[PDB]
Amino acid sequence: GVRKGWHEHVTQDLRSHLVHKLVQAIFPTPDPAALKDRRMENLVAYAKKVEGDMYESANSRDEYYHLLAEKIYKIQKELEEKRRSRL
Amino acid sequence: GVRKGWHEHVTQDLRSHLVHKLVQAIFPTPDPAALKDRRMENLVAYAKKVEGDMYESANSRDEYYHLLAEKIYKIQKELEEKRRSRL
Amino acid sequence: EDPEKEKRIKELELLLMSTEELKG
Amino acid sequence: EDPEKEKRIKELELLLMSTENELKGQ
Amino acid sequence: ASGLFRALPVSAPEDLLVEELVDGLLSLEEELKDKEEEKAVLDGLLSLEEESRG
Repeated sequence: GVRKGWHEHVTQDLRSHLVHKLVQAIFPTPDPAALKDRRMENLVAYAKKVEGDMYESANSRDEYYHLLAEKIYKIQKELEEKRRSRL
Repeated sequence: GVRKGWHEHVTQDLRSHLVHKLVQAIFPTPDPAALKDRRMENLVAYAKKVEGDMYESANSRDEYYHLLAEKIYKIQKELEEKRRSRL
Repeated sequence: EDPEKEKRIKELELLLMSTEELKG
Repeated sequence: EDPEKEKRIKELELLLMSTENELKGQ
Repeated sequence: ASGLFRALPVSAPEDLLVEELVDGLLSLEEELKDKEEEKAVLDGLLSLEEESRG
């Protein structure tokens, strides 16, 4: 739905922790020398753009979480299809 | 000018290859996921309409190539102006 | 198509909502 | 006013006309 | 009436066709750029897993 000014109740700290969740959900890893790699930094950069786009597309905080969850799901399925086609 | 019966020297394979040129000149793209897309199929269909129209409007083979070239130019120019004014 | 798509999406929704762990 | 208009039209005309020879091909 | 020679309004339909053509190609173009970024990111993650196979 539409909640006027819902951005005023979403702090920058929350968005940044949400960006971290998108990364963790797409590529779970206990930093085995991974956060420093270029390929992981490109993921963080793509995750910020996904969060940025859904932050403006959504019109309430419930839409925000909904669209993000559906975008993560679609990215996981894509990663999982490419991982299979390589077996 | 007018060159009677210039159609008798235009093979179907030439017209079909000319359509391929119109498409590539308007929207060159390596991505194979484009040839299947509906926005690309609308381009091939528009290219065949233009080629058909210029094949009947032109009255010589030199008019044929000239009009086709000007229609490609007008479309490229439109793409480039909306591409630069895009939000 | 995917029979668990609805299940996985709801699991993801909860994952994100639980971030609000910053002050709980 | 797009001074390269004439240039671009002629480049496209050559593009199209060069199809006649390349259909000789193999 | 001299409306017997009224020229046909053929210009609007033709402009509409070009407009939708150009809109689709710009739409396609943006979507293609984004789907290529995604491929590169995911290709980069798959090659990150393959390294950690031991």
